[PDB]
Amino acid sequence: TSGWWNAGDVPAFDKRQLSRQLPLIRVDGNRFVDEQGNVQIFRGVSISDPNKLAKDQHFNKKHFDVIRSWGTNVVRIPVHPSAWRERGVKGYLELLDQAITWNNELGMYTIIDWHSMGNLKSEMFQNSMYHTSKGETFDFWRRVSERYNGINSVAFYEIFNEPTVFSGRLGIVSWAEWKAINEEAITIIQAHNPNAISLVAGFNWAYDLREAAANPIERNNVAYVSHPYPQKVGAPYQANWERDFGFMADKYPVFATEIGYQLASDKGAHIPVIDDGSYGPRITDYFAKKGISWVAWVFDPDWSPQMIKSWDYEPTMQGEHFRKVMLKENK
Repeated sequence: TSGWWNAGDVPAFDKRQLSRQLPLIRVDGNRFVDEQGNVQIFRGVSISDPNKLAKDQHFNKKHFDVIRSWGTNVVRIPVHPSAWRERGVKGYLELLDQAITWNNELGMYTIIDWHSMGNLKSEMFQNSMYHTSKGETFDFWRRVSERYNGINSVAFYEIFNEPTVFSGRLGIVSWAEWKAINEEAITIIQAHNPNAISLVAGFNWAYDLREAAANPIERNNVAYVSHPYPQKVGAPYQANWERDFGFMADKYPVFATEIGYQLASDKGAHIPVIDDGSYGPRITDYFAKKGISWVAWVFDPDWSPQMIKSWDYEPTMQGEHFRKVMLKENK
């Protein structure tokens, strides 16, 4: 009844709620630019899933006001397919609309993240809450690409959070096969939304871009994603990062849509996200050296790693660092 293959023929988005049109962003070669052709670099945060926020009773304007006050110029919205299903299409878009509305009005760009994890082709996922299908995935991008067409704020469409085969535990898929799937998704998006930028990821949990570099997505307005957590590789960091994903910044824009860190003693700490604290400056500075946009993980006191300690919105260690950089370099 509520699932993706029974449209409750869904009312259009009411754009009377919006007062504000941010500059149109496009991919020119290896960077993002505006109408004037000035380079733009995004530095922001992921919220938790709006579904969680609404239950936690903090799906309100104040929440977004704070995010803005940290100097944030982009907000990533991790739409879990299980939450898409829990609320149903109609009920999820009501949330997603409102989030985008707040983002827009506060002068923040929006990334729409279909937040899955694993091997879509073989339908094997890390965990039930990421479970989806090719059908569902395509349907999602059809609805949102159209719904938010013409809203420059909503610039970035991130196809699939973290692709991985988990060393065979989640089966097999070639980069060639994945390229084909991203190509279809992007054709769908572009057919509904000519101006949409698509964010495409490789394997090892959206870390590798060497396969992508060798056989790139044949579509316009594409940038490539990497999630270089502290412990994805060891020292020497910058050399390793450059080899694995950094070099791709020379050629296409790179949007690191998930980074973060915490101490081992902090809440929910787990590989590959544990660090003494030095990774924060190291990664910020490497990304400055390379012109790479990035999104810190996670404006939530519960999900790990936390950028805030409670709903009093006090920064954690990683919160501190990313805030300082966003305030200095953005707005």
